[PDB]
Order: sequence, then C-alpha cells, then structure tokens
Amino acid sequence: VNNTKKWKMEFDTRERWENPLMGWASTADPLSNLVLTFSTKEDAIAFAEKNGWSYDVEERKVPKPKSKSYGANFSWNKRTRVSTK
Amino acid sequence: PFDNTTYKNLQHHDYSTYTFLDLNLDLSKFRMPQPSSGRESPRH
Repeated sequence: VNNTKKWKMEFDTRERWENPLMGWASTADPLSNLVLTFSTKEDAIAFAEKNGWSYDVEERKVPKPKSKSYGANFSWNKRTRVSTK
Repeated sequence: PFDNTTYKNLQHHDYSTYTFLDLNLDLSKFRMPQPSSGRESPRH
C-alpha cells in the first residue's frame, strides 16, 4: 500500500497515434507524462488553482476496518466454517 | 489358579475387515442423541 500514500495530479490523456515509419506511439500532448505529487488534497487544489488548471478531485478511498477472527474458521453453528485449510 | 505365563489377548487373531465397523453398528443403539448445530451443514 506504499503507492497509495500521496496525492497525485495528472491530466486528461490526449491522442496517441501510430508513427508511420516505426509504429511508435506519437503524441502532441506536452502534458501527457506530467504527474505531480502532493502531500495533501489541499496542496494539490492550491497548485491547480494557482496555475489556472480546471480540476476534479476524487476523495481518498481507504479500506474500511475488517473484523478478523481465526477462530471463526471453526465455528460450531455459523456458515463461516472453512471446508478446508 | 493364578496364570502369568500365557498371552490372554488371542481375540484379535479372529478379527475380520469389518470388525470395527460392525462393533460401531452394534454400539449405535447404546448412545445418546447427538447435539445439533441448528443447520444441516455449514453450507446450509
């Protein structure tokens, strides 16, 4: 999960087309590889507003806390018995 | 008379392949009713 720690700013992907000579991916987008790293959401929003970029923000999706019990694998009367191990 | 010279466990010379399971079938009538988990299996 170490790649889910920081905020990122990317841009909308523009056209990539086939190079007629070699088949390479040609682009005319200068911002196609620009990925910026931010510690918080507000730093990224301030940097986008400072540069006149129209932005959209997705909230951080954290995994919710799970209830883990190894003994639940071997319950007396619940469906959470494992059939194998 | 006290005997300490013969091996008294000579019954297992006459055990067949279904001796254990026929003994379990004989013992099935002596036993208490089993407890229930309330469902037919953990996949029910």
